[PDB]
Amino acid sequence: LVQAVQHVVIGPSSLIVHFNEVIGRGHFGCVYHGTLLDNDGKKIHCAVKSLNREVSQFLTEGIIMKDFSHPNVLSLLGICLPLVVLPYMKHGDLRNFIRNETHNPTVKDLIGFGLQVAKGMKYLASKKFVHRDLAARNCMLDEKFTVKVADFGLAREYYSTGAKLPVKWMALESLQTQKFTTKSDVWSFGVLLWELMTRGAPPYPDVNTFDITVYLLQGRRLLQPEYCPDPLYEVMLKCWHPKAEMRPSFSELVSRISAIFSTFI
Ligand SMILES: COc1cc2c(Oc3ccc(NC(=O)C4(C(=O)Nc5ccc(F)cc5)CC4)cc3F)ccnc2cc1OCCCN1CCOCC1
Ligand SMILES: [Cl-]
Repeated sequence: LVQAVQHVVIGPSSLIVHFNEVIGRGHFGCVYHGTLLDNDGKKIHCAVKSLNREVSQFLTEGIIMKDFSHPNVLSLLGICLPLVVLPYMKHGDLRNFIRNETHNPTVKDLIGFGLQVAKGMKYLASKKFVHRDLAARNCMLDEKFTVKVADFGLAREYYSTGAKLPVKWMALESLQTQKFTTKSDVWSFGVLLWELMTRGAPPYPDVNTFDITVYLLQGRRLLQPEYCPDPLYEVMLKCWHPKAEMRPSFSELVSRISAIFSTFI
């Protein structure tokens, strides 16, 4: 842990945290605007993730990130003895971007964001990593409109054994056994595409949190969104297959969505 922290350790001298500017705050964590300095003295706008007051939990979260080098996965700039330094994402979380009525992305752009999460998840599934909390709320969007798959971790109504669970994003086997696999990230990815094609509408509004397991066993799935092309809805239904082995891999997801995306001007 600390041998790895020391590899990505940032000097307090190199980082200025703007405590006067909070991008957001939860009970466990807080996110500030920040300026990171390189050896040439150039300034890097960043986000400083801090604990309000479980210290090793925070540092493990940031240490897992050090292994992730992909354009569709959020990177760690470093740890400062503690504060976790992340690259600043000009557009915030994906759900909030798509939910803005004045933003007008085309059906192709929304599919394009869906292909980006799929590419990132492919890379993660390759590294044997299981996300556990895939949702549009945990996908970041940078200046060049590049989706970065992330997790607000400690800094994170959509969540209900101490388990704080995102039940509406969860696979049948995960809701019934609290065990997660890459195949269960595929289910959540299906819910993520539904979210994108509805432009941040809440999944299963009419449905309660706890009751979601019996809703699904009745043979119910999210309806086809209005912007959603038919082949893309077929993809979503493959993600929500009750048996895990029948769900498309993320590699097949990149494939099928690349072919749907490529049919638009
Ligand atoms: C809420 O708004 C923002 C939040 C940001 C942010 O938050 C975090 C995201 C993820 C982590 N993750 C983590 O700390 C970890 C993680 O992500 N691990 C992880 C896990 C799996 C994976 F695949 C990749 C990474 C837990 C360690 C930590 C963060 F602090 C990081 C960087 N830039 C941000 C910009 C934001 O708005 C910009 C301003 C937008 N304005 C425009 C409109 O007006 C008002 C809003
Ligand atoms: Cl159809």
